[PDB]
Amino acid sequence: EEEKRRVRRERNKLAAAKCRNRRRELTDRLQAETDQLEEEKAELESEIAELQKEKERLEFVLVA
Amino acid sequence: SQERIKAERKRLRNRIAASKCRKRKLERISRLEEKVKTLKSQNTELASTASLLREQVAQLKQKVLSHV
Ligand SMILES: [Cl-]
Ligand SMILES: [Cl-]
Ligand SMILES: [Cl-]
Ligand code: NA
Repeated sequence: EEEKRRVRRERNKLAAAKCRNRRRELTDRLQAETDQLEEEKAELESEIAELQKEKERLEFVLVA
Repeated sequence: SQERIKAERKRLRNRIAASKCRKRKLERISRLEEKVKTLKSQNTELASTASLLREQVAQLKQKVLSHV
C-alpha cells in the first residue's frame, strides 16, 4: 500500500550509490594519475641531482 | 497545515544537505584536477632540466677524452 514509498526509497538509494561510484571512478583515476606523477617527479629530482653531481665532478677534472 | 509544513521542511533540509555535499565533492575534484595540472607542469620543467644536463655532461665527457 505504502510499500510504493519503500520501493522508491530503495531505488533512490541505488541511484545515489551509482552516482557515488561514478564520482569515485573520477576521483580514483585522478588520484592514481597524481600518485604516478609524484613518483615520476621524485625520479626526475633524483636524476637531476645525480647529473649535477657528475657535471661538477667533470668541471673539476677539466679545471684540474 | 502542520503536515504540509513538516513535509516541506524535511525536503528542504534534505536539499541543503545535498547541495552542501555536492559543493564538497566538486571542490575535492577540482583540487585533484589542479594538482594533476601542477605536477605535469613541474615535471615538464624537471624533464627539460634533466635532458639539458644529460647533454651537458656528455659534452664535458668528450672534453675530458680530448686530453687523454
Ligand atoms: Cl560521493
Ligand atoms: Cl571514498
Ligand atoms: Cl651520470
Ligand atoms: Na612547464
